[PDB]
Amino acid sequence: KKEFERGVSQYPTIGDKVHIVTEPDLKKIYGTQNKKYISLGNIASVDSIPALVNIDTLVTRHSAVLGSTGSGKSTTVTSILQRISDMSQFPSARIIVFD
Amino acid sequence: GTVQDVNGANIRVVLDINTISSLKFVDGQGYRIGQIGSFVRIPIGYINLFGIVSQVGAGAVHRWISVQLVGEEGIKKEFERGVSQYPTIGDKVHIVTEPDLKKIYGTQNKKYISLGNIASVDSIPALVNIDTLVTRHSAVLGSTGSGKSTTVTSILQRISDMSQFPSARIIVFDIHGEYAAAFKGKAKVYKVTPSNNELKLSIPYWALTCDEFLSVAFGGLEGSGRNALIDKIYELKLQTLKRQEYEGINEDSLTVDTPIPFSIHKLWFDLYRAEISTHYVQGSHSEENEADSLKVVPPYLSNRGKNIRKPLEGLASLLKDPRYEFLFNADDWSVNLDGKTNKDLDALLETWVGSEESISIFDLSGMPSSILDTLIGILIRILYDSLFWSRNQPEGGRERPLLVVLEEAHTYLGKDSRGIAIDGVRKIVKEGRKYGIGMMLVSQRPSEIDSTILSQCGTLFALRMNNSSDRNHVLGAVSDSFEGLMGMLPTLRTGEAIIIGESVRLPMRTIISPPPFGRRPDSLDPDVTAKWSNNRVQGDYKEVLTLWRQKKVRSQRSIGYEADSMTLEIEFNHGLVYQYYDVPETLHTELLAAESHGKFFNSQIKNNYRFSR
Amino acid sequence: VNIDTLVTRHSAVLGSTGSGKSTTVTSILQRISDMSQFPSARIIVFDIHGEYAAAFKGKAKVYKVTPSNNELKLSIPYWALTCDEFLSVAFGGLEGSGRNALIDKIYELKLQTLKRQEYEGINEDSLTVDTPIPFSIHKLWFDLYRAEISTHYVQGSHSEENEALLLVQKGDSLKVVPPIYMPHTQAQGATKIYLSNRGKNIRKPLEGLASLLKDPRYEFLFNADDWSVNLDGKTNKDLDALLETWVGSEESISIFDLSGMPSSILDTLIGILIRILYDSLFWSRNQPEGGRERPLLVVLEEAHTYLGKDSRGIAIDGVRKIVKEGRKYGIGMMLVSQRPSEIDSTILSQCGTLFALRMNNSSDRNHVLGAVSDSFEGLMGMLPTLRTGEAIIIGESVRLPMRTIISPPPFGRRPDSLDPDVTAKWSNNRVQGDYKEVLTLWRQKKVRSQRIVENIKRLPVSNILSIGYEADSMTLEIEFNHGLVYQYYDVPETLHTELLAAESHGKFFNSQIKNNYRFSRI
Amino acid sequence: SYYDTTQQLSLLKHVLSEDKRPIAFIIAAGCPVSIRHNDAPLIPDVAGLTRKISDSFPDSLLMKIIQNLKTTIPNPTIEDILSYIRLLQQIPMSGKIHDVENSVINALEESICELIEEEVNVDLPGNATPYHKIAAWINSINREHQVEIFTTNYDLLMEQALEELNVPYFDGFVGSKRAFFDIRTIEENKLPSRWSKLWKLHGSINWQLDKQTQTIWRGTPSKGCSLIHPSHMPYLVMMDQLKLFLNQPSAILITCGYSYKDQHINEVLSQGLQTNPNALIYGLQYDVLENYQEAKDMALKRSNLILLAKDRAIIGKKEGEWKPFKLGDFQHLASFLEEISQ
Repeated sequence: KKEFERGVSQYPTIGDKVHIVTEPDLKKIYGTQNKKYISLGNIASVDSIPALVNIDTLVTRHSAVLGSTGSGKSTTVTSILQRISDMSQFPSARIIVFD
Repeated sequence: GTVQDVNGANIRVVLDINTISSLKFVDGQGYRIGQIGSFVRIPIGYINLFGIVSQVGAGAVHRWISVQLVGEEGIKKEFERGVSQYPTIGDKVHIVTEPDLKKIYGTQNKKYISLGNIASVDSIPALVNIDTLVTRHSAVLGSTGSGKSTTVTSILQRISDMSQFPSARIIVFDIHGEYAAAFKGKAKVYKVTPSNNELKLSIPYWALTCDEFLSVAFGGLEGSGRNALIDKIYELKLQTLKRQEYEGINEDSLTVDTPIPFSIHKLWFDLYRAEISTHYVQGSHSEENEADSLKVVPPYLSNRGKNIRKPLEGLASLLKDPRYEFLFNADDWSVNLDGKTNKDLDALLETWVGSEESISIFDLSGMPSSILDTLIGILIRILYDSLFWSRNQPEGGRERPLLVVLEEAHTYLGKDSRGIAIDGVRKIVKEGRKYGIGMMLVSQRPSEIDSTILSQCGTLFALRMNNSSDRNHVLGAVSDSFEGLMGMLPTLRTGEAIIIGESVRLPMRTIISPPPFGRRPDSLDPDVTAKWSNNRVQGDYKEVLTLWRQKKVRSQRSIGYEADSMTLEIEFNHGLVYQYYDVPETLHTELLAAESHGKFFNSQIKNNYRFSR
Repeated sequence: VNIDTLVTRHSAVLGSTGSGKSTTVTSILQRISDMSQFPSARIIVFDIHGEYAAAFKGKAKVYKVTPSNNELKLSIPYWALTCDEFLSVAFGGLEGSGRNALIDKIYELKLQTLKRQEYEGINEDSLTVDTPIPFSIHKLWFDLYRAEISTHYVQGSHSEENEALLLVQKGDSLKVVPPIYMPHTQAQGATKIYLSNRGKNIRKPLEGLASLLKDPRYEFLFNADDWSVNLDGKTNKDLDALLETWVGSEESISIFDLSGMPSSILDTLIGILIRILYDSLFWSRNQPEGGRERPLLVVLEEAHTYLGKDSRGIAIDGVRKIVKEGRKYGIGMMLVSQRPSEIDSTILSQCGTLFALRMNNSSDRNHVLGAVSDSFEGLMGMLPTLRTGEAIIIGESVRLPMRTIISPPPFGRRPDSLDPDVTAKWSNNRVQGDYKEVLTLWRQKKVRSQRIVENIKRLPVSNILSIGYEADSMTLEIEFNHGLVYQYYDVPETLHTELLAAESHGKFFNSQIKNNYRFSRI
Repeated sequence: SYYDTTQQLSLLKHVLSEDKRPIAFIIAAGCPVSIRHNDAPLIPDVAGLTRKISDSFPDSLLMKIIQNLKTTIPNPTIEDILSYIRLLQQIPMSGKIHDVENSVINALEESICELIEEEVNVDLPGNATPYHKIAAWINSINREHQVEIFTTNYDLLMEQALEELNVPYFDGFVGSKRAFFDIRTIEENKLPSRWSKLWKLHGSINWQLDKQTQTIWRGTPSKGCSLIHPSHMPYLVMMDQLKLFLNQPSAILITCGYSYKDQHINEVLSQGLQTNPNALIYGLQYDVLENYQEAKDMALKRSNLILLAKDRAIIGKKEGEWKPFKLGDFQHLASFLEEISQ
């Protein structure tokens, strides 16, 4: 009942039971209490769950946006920049774009 | 679970217990039915034939498992590799319980050091002989998300106990400078521009070989310029020998690789005066016909002009670059105009590998990426030559061995890397087996490292590796493959590790015991949300412009204070220093009387006055 | 186990690092070369890590790089090489006209040497560069380096008699010191001096060769003790003495300890040794000293580093030639490796006998299974679970593939490399060091200090095998096992006088003298 | 040294979550006293009943009997005094030692049995009782082997709670008016999977003796004709079935409120544990661990039982203590069972 962490502890054995994941469990997996993470969208399956992405590591580690020209990468980049530079939550944003 | 097959090196079982399968407990301890990481035991008369489980389910044919034989016991002696007789039908295969595992994981040698706790039960130790860990080689491979810094630092700190390792010597070639907080007072810190408690790393360039000088300073001269440089170097070495007598050095056996200082600022001054000034009288190029050395400023045309004007200009620019201060402007090795320094290279060696501490942290974080490979090669070669040429004395690498750790080595030890560092690493791997010099590789992309160099490492530290290319590349370099341990790689929790090699009697997928609180490696990265959450205050870019023009990081401007200077100062953890300006002294006086040391600071002094970190 | 097929049809020993293959090889070699049963044995071992010298204390000659007490010094004269191998060793394989110039110089020097010193059956007509005739290398370097830098006094003609030397540095041939010449300047007022007009483009290779000559790491190549060449082309000894010392000594086993050699030329030197041995035992196949009347066996260690699939070295050609042609001229082979997947399949398939020890991974087992000609399903499935020291003999030298336990070697003959011990050195208390002394040694490029006592007479007796001391120098000399000799400096007479009168030889040494006085291993 | 509660709890949940291993229950007086309708407990234990009998009953003549019992035995309880009275009534001229008529002792025994029968009979409170919760847990899992329940009490709370949730149970007797005891059906042991059986070791209040052929039967609760006798052949019918079930391979038995004071039951449990290496019994000791030395002796002698208390625990014949176990009480055990059920 602590959280969801990567890395297994003990592998299963033959005859075990496998179960389908229900939307509350998906919320338990994709939901986190850390305040650094910000919402960028929703999961493909259900729109209720928000897509929480770290912002500090995204800016500082590195980033990249790769996709075809017909996939609307420009709109995605515009949305990402608008969400990152929101004045209410980040009034000191500093972004340079070489269009 | 009774064995009903013998197939060379993989037996198959047919369990008869109807549905036990519920943590079958023996003598108050709950053992499980054959799991992935469990151990097997097939009794045949008097000797105990043990095993390790690899695969469970229909992959063995359900009631069939894929057991893998590893070893067996003699006449109650110990855990021995090499079985006497593979079991046949009729005997029930039992399991290795906790005391049996302790006996299997028990060692009689005191050189063995307990590195942690088994994942199965948190009591059994991982007895690891540290002679094998230092003497042969090491390698750390895994994903960055598995917590490599924590495990590496824990291993290094446990290896460096003053009571257990009084003759330790550890050098970590960390590139990010993330280990300062890891061992704050247990290790020296060597940077380019230290602040409070770190020594400043300094490299004498004249102590390196001629080829390294050509590569780093001359920029790779090979034609007439290189030969002119050779002539100048030989003449300068002879002049240094004549001007000042050096023990064991004369004009008879002055070699090119002689580590005796020679004037380089004066060399640049000569190479500039021979191609800049104009001869007063034509026909002759006398030195009296002019129509500083430490200073880089240089004063018919001279007929002795060279064709290495571009390398000379590059050298002059490097001489003024602040990043080359640790390269050409060493404090005690500052070469005078006549080639005279306050100290010698023996002082450098004593400061590096002779300190009172056991672990020394050398950080190349501020180094330019232009010649970093050459710098790494120079450092490794200097250490190897210093501890090999003096290896007959008890101060060499043999009588007090050394362990150098190189991180992110997949960029310098690639398949097609042709630098000087890789040559030194190969020389170490091929010679230091007698010279007692250890090496440990740290990386997060094992698929790029050369196969043969990784294959020469004794013991590996396997963390979680999700991508299958890394798993294939690692399996290509391990010769004891157990599917129980080979397949558990991508599901390792953040902190666990798989240790395989000569440092462990049996392949242990144990838990890297966390270092004590307060010693957790972490680089001081900025906080994105904290920095971007504060409201917008007015700025002063004039100071930024002044600093940029001056190329200076020092501005012109515990609760200390100075009422004359009106600069209230509050200090944070980890040695951070702040200088809040335009603060009336009454505010800081009230703050000192506020609570104890906080609150008031964030309440009013945090975001009302210009600060300076 | 048959022994004629074991030698004539070659063999191979494969296993894991933990399987103790060294003990098995040592036991096999000791059993085959028994004095009582085989008085005329002949074995050559290409030891790489030097872990076989310890096993054979006084039963075999050892040719190391740096002798200490009783081992000899390995030395391969450079004039015994061929032109191509000499080029690949010294210059690194020049391809331009410099190769032609060097070949011409070698031919000229060899012709001059033949003129000066009479040689049997060799004249100006039957002389080739391949012919092993001694010649000076320092003279060649001096000539070629002076013919590229020194400037002629008079322009137009650049003969040697027009040496424009500023006077000072005459230069020496035996030494690496080059002569100095006045700079070229044809301007008015002063004399017109012109540089040499015949200088080739071999300045950098000649500088490299000079560096190699000055390097102490190549003493075995360029400074052979009894085969050093004077400027006139004369040597103290000949190649017959070298051949007799190699494959004609009274000892049955000769071991080459190649641990101290440079790592960049080990393959080339192994190829050189293989070629020399094969030619020597091939061209004299009728005499009683030849291979036919006394078959020879070659043991190669760590064969996976040189017999790879795409190896471009020279040793692979020699190994292939031996494997293909030794059945007729009587030259065996025995490959030892801990990584069978790296050895060339076309080479591993031609080995008559396989000694399969325990193998851990699957690649090696698969390669061994693919490279075998007599397989029993019962035994071959037992490979990953073989006891230490136990082997599965398979091949043409046995009637049936049988699983044996190799007889252990006698006591005091267990192979063990003298690797420095981590625990002892790391656990000792740190002491002060001499930074100035180590810096001076590094600058000098020498391994012997100045304060080493010369000829201390020792006396018989962790263990201590001998003890020596001097009252004039007050330096103690204690001799341990394995040939180790130490020299502690500045010791009072009281300490060693009490030690000599102690109950035993040790303990008190570790109690008081072990870690208080500066020492120097010799 | 220290035993972690979490691992033991997880193992207990795992074994309870499997329907392959048959389960048994031991309900002593400690469970019934844990439920209180008023501020005081609804039914006091044997000590409380003995105190009430002593305070309710010259009185010196009666107290001489307790003095005689205390002469060779410790502080007697209701069972000890009942056994002494029965033994005295076995011999006709046995009251001459106390010199109290020839039927006063029998009248006192009748008064005692009337008092205990009137006191023990009480209706269960609302559905918050742990008994109803256990009965609900019974139907939670469709076990292929029925769970057995053994009770050392006298009341009728168990069957009331079980029938309140419509779960079948069987106590050996068959019938609606006379409930004639059957031995053939018990010996055959051929019952449906959904049929569970509840076995009364010490008897119940509805049990009555018809005299004549000394045949026991149950029905409407009457006065006087009761078989409350703990030990005083139905008792062998209890014991042989219990022993036979203990020897079944891979069998689990849980107990609560049992203080190990019953020597014969302890001896039977030890014999079954020694006989069957695959047997397993979990002892949930109450109060402190030091209160039951016989429990320590059994744990040392028999390694197939685990005893846990609120402060100390012994697992696998190894003394120890927790590393900071509410499951000792019946309420927490029932809560554990129900949260497993959900």
